[PDB]
Amino acid sequence: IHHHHHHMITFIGHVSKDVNVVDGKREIAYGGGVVMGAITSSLLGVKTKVITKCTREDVSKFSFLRDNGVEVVFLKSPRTTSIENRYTRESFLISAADPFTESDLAFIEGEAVHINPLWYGEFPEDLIPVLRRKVMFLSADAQGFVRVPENEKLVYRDWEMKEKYLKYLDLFKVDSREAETLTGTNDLRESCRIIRSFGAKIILATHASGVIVFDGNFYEASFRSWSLEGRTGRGDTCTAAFLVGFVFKKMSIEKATKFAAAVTSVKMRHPGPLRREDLEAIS
Repeated sequence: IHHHHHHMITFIGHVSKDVNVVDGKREIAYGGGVVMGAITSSLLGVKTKVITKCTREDVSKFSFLRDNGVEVVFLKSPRTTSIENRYTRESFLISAADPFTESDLAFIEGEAVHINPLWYGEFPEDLIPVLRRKVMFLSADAQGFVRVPENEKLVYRDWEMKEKYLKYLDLFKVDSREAETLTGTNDLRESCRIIRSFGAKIILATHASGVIVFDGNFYEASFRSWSLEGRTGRGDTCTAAFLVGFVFKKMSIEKATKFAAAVTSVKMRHPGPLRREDLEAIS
């Protein structure tokens, strides 16, 4: 049964009960960055596994993954992560599932692993070198290292030990807010230069209209959505599509960048994750 499939990806991250509150009204969604990413890679034709944590009670509320062929390991936790977005936007970590540990890493499978955390502390930075030993292609999302809970409010703080750990990642993903926090500039291109100087050999940077990938040179592609509703999940969709194109389909870095943008645009035509009905529109 296990470790017969190198041609696969594992995402590690907490699923989440997300609560959006817009001028009074509460709206509950089940997701967390891993859900969006894993559905994307699966639908794109890469066998996908997720390692997450939540309560036993909440397992069924995240059945969408398994109802789509994604293998999920729901590790035990007395709490489920829950984030309240109060809308400029403030986010609050109402509840936090337990952090990942070294023994949780035993469940990884495949040639690639994406560290996809929601808050700083979820995936301890000292597990990065450990995971590096086990996996051929290792990527992470900056959100897990710069979004720090301070009395439940999630605030952007620099990743103090970034220069110790960035060298162990084949790819590091940042959005616009995270990039300035790490670099001190809003020039996203210069942020890529700086972050590369801290040790990241490939950087994928998303902004509101597109993606910029940097390996010493820049590769850019734009994307579009139909409506506001379509934009949520943009970053995770783009990251996963890039990993599929680059690692699994063996596209050049340029073609993978364009592929990632195209996948993100087709998904942004509607709310929620990429659908089977969308795949036709990618090319």
